[PDB]
Amino acid sequence: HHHHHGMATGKIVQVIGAVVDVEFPQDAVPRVYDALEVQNGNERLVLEVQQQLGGGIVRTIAMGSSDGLRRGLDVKDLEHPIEVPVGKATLGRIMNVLGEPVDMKGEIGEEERWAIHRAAPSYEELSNSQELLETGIKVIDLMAPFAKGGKVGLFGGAGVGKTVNMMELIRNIAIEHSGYSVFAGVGERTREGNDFYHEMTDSNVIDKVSLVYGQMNEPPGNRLRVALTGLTMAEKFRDEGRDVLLFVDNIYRYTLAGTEVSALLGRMPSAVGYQPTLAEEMGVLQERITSTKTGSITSVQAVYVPADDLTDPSPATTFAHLDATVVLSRQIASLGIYPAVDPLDSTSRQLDPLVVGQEHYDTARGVQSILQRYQELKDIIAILGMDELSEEDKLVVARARKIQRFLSQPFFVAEVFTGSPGKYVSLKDTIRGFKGIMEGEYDHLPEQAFYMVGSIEEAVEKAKKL
Amino acid sequence: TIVVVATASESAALQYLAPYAGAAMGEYFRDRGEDALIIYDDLSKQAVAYRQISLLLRRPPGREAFPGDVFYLH
Amino acid sequence: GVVENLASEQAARMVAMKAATDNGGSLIKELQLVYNKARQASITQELTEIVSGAA
Repeated sequence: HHHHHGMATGKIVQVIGAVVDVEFPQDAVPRVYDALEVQNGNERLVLEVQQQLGGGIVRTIAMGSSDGLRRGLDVKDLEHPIEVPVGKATLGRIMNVLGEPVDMKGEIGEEERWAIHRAAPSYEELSNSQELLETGIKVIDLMAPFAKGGKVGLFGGAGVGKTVNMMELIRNIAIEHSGYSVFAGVGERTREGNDFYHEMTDSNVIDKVSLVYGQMNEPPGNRLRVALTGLTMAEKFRDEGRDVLLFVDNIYRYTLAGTEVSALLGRMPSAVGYQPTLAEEMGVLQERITSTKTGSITSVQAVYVPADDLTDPSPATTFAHLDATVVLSRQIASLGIYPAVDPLDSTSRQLDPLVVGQEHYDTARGVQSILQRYQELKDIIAILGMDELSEEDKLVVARARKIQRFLSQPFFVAEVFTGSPGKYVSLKDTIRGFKGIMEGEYDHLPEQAFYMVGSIEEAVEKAKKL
Repeated sequence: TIVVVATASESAALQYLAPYAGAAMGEYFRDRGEDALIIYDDLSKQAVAYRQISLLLRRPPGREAFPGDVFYLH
Repeated sequence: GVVENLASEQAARMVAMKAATDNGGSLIKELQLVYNKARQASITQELTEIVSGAA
């Protein structure tokens, strides 16, 4: 994928495997991102030269395949390195792995055509204050203070799903803050694209998100090259006035393709079955999603660890490269609640300490101490009996059950899918209601009438009107 | 009784070839109609004696840089 | 008054076995967490391949 200017180069030499050892020019080699569009077979299969060598036979690696080529395929010289087509007009259809499309026509909105290799981390003109963000929820923003343009990690199992995060985040974050939230995908299934995409017809996000997934039918270089579309396409909207927000799928494609491709090329690397390029890609790619002066660059860090491997680079890179990591177990969703994200082990460093204010410190200390001190009064005391239940068991059980079952406010995910409203929860109701009325004051709200209420604002009228 | 004395700073032919050399001095009582015994003590300090003479000549065979004396010499 | 011996012995053995079963022997299960690092030692088994398989 480069701008060819001249179409010369030369012939080839060896073509065994994926090692593109074509003898192009003598003393006129290109750059690293400047690929040579060789005419192998019928299509123009380009190969990215990872390491140039003298004579002409350079160590190049192609994405797909040559579709049956001979030993002397003609190559072509290029000028502009990594010349793909992207821009801020990609929010309308599904994207591919080379700047084209995967759904309809139009190459995922053809607009600009600049360099595909965007800048990683920078300062000077970038925002170094690192401001906080607000998603507009009582169990996401009031329990975890996320930063504006950060790579917040994710953990846990099921419960929420992609429909709750995409449907709830495609309407509340899109209207509450100016910006285009895109997505990605490397290492998915071939059938999920025929079902999950249908969700785009149930929340109206296809016109505001660029689905760039590579599935898994290709190899490592043809499916793991989705980093140029997100960084090259997300930089056009975050550096213009809006705020880009990407979303990754997993780390099996980058870890397996990077470790297998970097370790299976005849060179030694890291230990424990890892490669030496994990610190450069994880450190350079993890620090690139930062706040700037023209817009915050946010990215959903949805990396998958290797079954809690502390000796490999998944726990060190995922736990040391990201910021807050929220976990969602089956206990919060098995009882019949809205939000499946529990309040335990789901906070940042500036959300429960003394680096915020009296609202976050009093709400985090009161909710954390009330939840941790009240979680043992209903589980460990059930094996004996309820005869020794005083004011702490009734007040902690009623306040913990009513606050835990009533704090899950519904967003805009069920407003155009199920029929339940709720709009968005504010920080004043969840921060000024869960620290006073959820401990030992106004004990008039039950368990059935307090459900489906927006933070603590809608729960006040439900105790006397229902 | 006789005993082949060998120090730790001796040659590798004695410890690495103790069985091929001990038969000439111990076969006089076994192959002549009499009783004999071979007390093969300190085997780990002898079977590995052929290791240093194998890894230095760029030749790998056994585990942890060893030769082929586990299935041929035994 | 003989019911306090059987009730105190059975209640003390049940409360001591239920309370000590989650803090005593169950603490040995914490040692299994160290086994999570033992798999890393298996990676050392590949290092010998560098002197044989990988050469």
